[PDB]
Amino acid sequence: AIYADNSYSIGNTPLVRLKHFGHNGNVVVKIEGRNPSYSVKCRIGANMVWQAEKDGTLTKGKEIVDATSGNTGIALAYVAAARGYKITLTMPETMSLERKRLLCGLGVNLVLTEGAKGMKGAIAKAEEIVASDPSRYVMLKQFENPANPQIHRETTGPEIWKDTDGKVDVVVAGVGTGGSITGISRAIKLDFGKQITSVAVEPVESPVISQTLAGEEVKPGPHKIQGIGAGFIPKNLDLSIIDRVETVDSDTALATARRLMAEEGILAGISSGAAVAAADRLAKLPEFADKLIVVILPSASERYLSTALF
Amino acid sequence: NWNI
Repeated sequence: AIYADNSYSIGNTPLVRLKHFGHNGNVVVKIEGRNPSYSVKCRIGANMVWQAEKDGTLTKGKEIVDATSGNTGIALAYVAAARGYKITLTMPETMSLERKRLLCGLGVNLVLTEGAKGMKGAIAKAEEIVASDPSRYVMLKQFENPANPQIHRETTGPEIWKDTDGKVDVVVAGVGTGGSITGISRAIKLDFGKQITSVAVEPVESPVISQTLAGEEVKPGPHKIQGIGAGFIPKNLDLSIIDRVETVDSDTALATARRLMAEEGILAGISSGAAVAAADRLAKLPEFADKLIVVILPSASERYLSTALF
Repeated sequence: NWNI
């Protein structure tokens, strides 16, 4: 069809079989880089806006405010532009020029915060802006907004179901907000009724899901796997649908993403390397020899040109 | 790490 605006064009991302990972083609990847603003977050950018419209929290002339300049910030920026909303994004002044320019190109009102305060400063500035005129501004809150996992339940999950003819046995997904693994798992287990294995992936450097489920001290840590490992259990992570948690280290995530490019011709981001490293480990267990493993690849390589990936 |  013809999409009325770019937000409606989200999803329908392809599945590609891996040749150099898994065993006898049991690993398949879903390429979320193929989206209106080139990441998985495009889906949630669209649906959080759409849900806010439907429930009347977002109306003509209201302005979107947030403190993300990662994938969600970019997603919200294209959606705001596509649907005629003003948007302010707060970010620490030490963020890259490439990111400032991208966000400015998408028509965002960028508010740079104190380098010394990091993300906390940007989040406070955003919260402050909203507090100043609550009726003018709306903050969509990706970590708790149910419209996040809902879009994955309505689109991402059903796409996996349909493109595999229901043969999917395992879903492997890195956890940032938890929305992807939550929505996809609820779709396949509840709407389609199939008892798959849902595998959350997190950094070995910040393995808070692992620690939580073991009843151990929760000790977040720094890592390089952008987009995952938030260091807390987000509200949009439904632990009741998680079967297994795999930890992956930053270096192996990076090396794996490099292999995806050089050996498969897949321009994957860092967290995609992490998800595949986790999937490859399960795929080489005799228990998953005859199991179809589907892995979410959240983003695309060129967004990482200035990073350790290259 | 919260910049997602």
